Amino acid sequence: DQVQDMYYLSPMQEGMLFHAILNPGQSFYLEQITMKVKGSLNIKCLEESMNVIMDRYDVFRTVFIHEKVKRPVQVVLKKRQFQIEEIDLTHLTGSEQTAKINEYKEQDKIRGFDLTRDIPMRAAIFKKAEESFEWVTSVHHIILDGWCIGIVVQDLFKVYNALREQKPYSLPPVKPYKDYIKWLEKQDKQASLRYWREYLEDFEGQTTFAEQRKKQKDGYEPKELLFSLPEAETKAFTELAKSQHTTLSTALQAVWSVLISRYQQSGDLAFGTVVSGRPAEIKGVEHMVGLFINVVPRRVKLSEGITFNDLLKQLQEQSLQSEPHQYVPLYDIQSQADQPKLIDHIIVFENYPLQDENGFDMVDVHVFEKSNYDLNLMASPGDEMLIKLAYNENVFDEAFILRLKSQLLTAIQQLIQNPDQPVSTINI
Repeated sequence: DQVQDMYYLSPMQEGMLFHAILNPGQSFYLEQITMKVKGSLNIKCLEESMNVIMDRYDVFRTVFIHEKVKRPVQVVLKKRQFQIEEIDLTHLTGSEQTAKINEYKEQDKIRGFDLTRDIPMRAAIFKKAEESFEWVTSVHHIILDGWCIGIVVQDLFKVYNALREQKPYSLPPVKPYKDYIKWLEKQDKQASLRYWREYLEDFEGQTTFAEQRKKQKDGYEPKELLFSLPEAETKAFTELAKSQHTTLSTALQAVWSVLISRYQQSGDLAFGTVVSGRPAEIKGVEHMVGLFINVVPRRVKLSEGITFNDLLKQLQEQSLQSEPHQYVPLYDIQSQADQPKLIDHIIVFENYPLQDENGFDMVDVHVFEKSNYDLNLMASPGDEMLIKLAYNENVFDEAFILRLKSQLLTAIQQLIQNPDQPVSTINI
């Protein structure tokens, strides 16, 4: 009587559940969002607003069963009451407060979620002063990928603002995540594996930036280099992508391909790309909340004389052909190449980052996610395109990451100016 529905997991959900169970305490698939709040936040109203969201999106009411079943299932419960943990730190010094919040975050990363019982999202709000809070939200990506949180946040603050202004509100209908599970039933899984097998046919593997990789200190030492593409170049880069009927994300991947081709002295190269995973065939798939995005390999072939606009065309065409097959987990993709480390770095172009009316201001919005690659090129749109190189400094020197920034900037400039010359003529 408490169960609304039950259905199988997507292949990607199944993979996450498998590794989540096998690796407790390691922060797998956990996203931690920290918002510093200055103003008259009403936590009771925020909690009421979040419970409307719980009712709206089935994934928040979902738990998972793996024991004593032939195959894992996800169970949608009819009603789950969400509670924000309120913690009063107003009796502590600023130093004591920061230590308490860091303590919470580190224990929360280790705690993770019991996916057979917990709501796979939690929130704690720390009161530091009268109108001063820190809001830490944790979520598991088996119910909600990182590009979905903006959808939920928009709904959350529409409801909050309506209750604050004491006026009626509505939210538009949304299709249930089960509709995506139903679409997966109609897909030929062996045909999708064959797509990836043929795409990666005869690829010889690649250690990216092999001559720059250190092998000394143990573990991951996370560092980042942030920089912006100047406005004039950003405008021209955007106009170029549009004029070739492609996206900024594809254009950035094309620039990176040129850079990698030089370091690898090769015209056959690969890197990971985060793809949307939302099949256009599915009605209103744009507005669904759940797990969709995936890291898939991009394999780029640079022939003699190939131009930037040629590359844009190559990549844009492959994006379209890959769309029906983006649900295949990378483990299964890379098994079709007999190459467990086919890719070793990724490009992530996030159109609406969380980092980038309510009675309060949000400041220093920060997102934590476990890093799985020693190098990550991350970009987001803006008047100046935002670019971040997030890397493992135990593997790559800061000076090398600074060189990559320099080369990326001059490559973008040169490719904008001569998109119809061979990319081999660019100087890096």
